Amino acid sequence: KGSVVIVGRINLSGDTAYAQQTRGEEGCQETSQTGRDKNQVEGEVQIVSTATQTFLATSINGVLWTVYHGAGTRTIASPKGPVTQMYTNVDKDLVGWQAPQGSRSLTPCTCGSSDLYLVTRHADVIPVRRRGDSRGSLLSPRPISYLKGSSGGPLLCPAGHAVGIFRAAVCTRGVAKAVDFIPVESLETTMRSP
Ligand SMILES: C=C[C@@H]1C[C@]1(NC(=O)[C@@H]1C[C@@H](Oc2ncc(OC)c3ccc(Cl)cc23)CN1C(=O)[C@@H](NC(=O)OC(C)(C)C)C(C)(C)C)C(=O)NS(=O)(=O)C1CC1
Ligand SMILES: [Zn+2]
Repeated sequence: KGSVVIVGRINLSGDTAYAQQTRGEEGCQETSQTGRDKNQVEGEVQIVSTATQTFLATSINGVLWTVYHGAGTRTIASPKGPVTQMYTNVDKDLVGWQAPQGSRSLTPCTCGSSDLYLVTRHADVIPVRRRGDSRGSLLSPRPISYLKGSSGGPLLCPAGHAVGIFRAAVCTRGVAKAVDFIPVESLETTMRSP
């Protein structure tokens, strides 16, 4: 198992949502085997990779969360060496490490908002109608190809709180009609329990 490596970040703190790439696909492999990543971290959302796949990770409650079908059991690279996971729920498809220094956590939502926004690896923010605990409809249906590489990113309410973590797409003939996410309350349950 190599280490998960941060190769970029998305910021959600300004008047503008943007991505910024931090590591080429050559420093990634090196960082991955040694698990030592000296690069400074910033942002609420990290763009991360394993050997051939890239996806997202989201900071909430001082934990950097992502999807299990992404990270696996893997450590994540840090300035001090490889970081072992603090939380791992396979049934939930959930992984988390302690948030790296410089990673600002999103606050978990308490609004009850039904209007949501998905953040893509492209710092695109996409309108979503919450239809259940862990589902939301896309106002604009997008092709599946469009959403690939964005799992582990946040679903946000209109006040920019975290409602949950994008996990799977509900897809019909190559089109994404809706999204399934891990509710932010399941993250909190995961945090409280041995
Ligand atoms: C289009 C972009 C979507 C968000 C995306 N995620 C996916 O591809 C997910 C992965 C897999 O689901 C799950 N795996 C493991 C689990 O635990 C170990 C799960 C435990 C509970 C549940 Cl919910 C799902 C789980 C299948 N899947 C689908 O989305 C599938 N959809 C799906 O399963 O939808 C339903 C849930 C509605 C059936 C399908 C392939 C058919 C779209 C992604 O981008 N990943 S990635 O490319 O970044 C690269 C790894 C990081
Ligand atoms: Zn909210």
